[PDB]
Amino acid sequence: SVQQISSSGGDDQLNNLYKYAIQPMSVSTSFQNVPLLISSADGKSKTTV
Amino acid sequence: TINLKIQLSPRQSTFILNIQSSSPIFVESSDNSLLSVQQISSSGGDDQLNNLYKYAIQPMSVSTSFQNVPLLISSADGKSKTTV
Amino acid sequence: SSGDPSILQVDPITGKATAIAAGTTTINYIRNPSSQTQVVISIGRIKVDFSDQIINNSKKRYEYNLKFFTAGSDIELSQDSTIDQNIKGICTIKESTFATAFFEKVKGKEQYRCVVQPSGVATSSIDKVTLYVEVSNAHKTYQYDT
Amino acid sequence: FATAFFEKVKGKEQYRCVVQPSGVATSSIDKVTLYVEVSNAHKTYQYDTTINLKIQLSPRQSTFILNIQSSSPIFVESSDNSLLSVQQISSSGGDDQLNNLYKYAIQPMSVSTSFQNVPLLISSADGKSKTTV
Repeated sequence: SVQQISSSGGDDQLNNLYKYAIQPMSVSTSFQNVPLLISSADGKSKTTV
Repeated sequence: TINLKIQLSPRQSTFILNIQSSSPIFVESSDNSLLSVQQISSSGGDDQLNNLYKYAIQPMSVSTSFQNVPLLISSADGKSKTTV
Repeated sequence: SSGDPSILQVDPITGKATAIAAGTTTINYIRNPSSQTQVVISIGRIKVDFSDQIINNSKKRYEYNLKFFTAGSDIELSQDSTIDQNIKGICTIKESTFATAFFEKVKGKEQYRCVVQPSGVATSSIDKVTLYVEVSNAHKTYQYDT
Repeated sequence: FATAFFEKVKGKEQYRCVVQPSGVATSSIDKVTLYVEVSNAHKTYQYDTTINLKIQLSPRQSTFILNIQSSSPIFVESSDNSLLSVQQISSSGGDDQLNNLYKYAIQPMSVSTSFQNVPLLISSADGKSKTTV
């Protein structure tokens, strides 16, 4: 599970700081090395976590 | 004793740059004949408690379209420098 | 000796040879037991290797490894310590002032690289950080780029 | 393209320029202007003058692309047009042209006839610079 966190404090927004919560979709199923993806909105710059 | 991108248009001719810092921030245009830059005075104390510096950014004439003119930004320390 | 001194001139004593022309020839050991090696002279490709580097910090150097290949056959050149491939080159950034670059030979090898160093933090006015690389021989009798 | 120096011939009132080149002359050198000053040992006068002076192909790789860089036009030929095809690649992208980079496709004239060490020729349009591949 992946969700964007809404920065309701303006101080976070002035830092240009995007935030995402990252979770297991069930607490009954252990897993390893699943790739989270990250991309810029022009489709160019990318990273895998 | 001594002390030691943005876009604008004919529908949106002003932008507001917000910047957070625990120390004073200078903001400049490299060209003050195509561009206008002014600090906004935060008359509400709520803005001041957020350490939030504010600058209005404008075209110097509505007859002269331009592109990619560098706004400069820097701390009073002189090293935390940025370009927009 | 050389089988063709106009393709490949050699010192009869200290074995040092210089690649003069593109072609194929031999170097021969005249003393008994006598011997030979064929030699072939050809750059026609560059590869840059990224090695998982992305330009996210101005207080880092981004150091990108070069590999060089023949004309027509795309065979990588011998990275051996009895050779100097005599490769000069120029690395720069194009379209963007966000970084500078240079060309570097890894001291004590036939291994070569680009080094890139940023000027600031990326504004959303930057479309690309276009790397450019030339390579040439010591005399510039040719150039090749990417 | 060259360096020069002044020399007095050891044991005579005979004097010379000696010139020594740095490289091969490119098609970008109209002249090699020699300059000569002479004076007495005290320089109570000076007087001077200026005077002019491999590729491999296979059933998995039947085309090679030869790139060549030059500030002047380049002819490229096979010594044998019955074993080999040679064609200039037209650079329809603009960025290619700014690099002075000539491109030639190089191919076997048939996929039924193996061959070895056929000389491709390369020359500058002034006929001075030549190379063989």
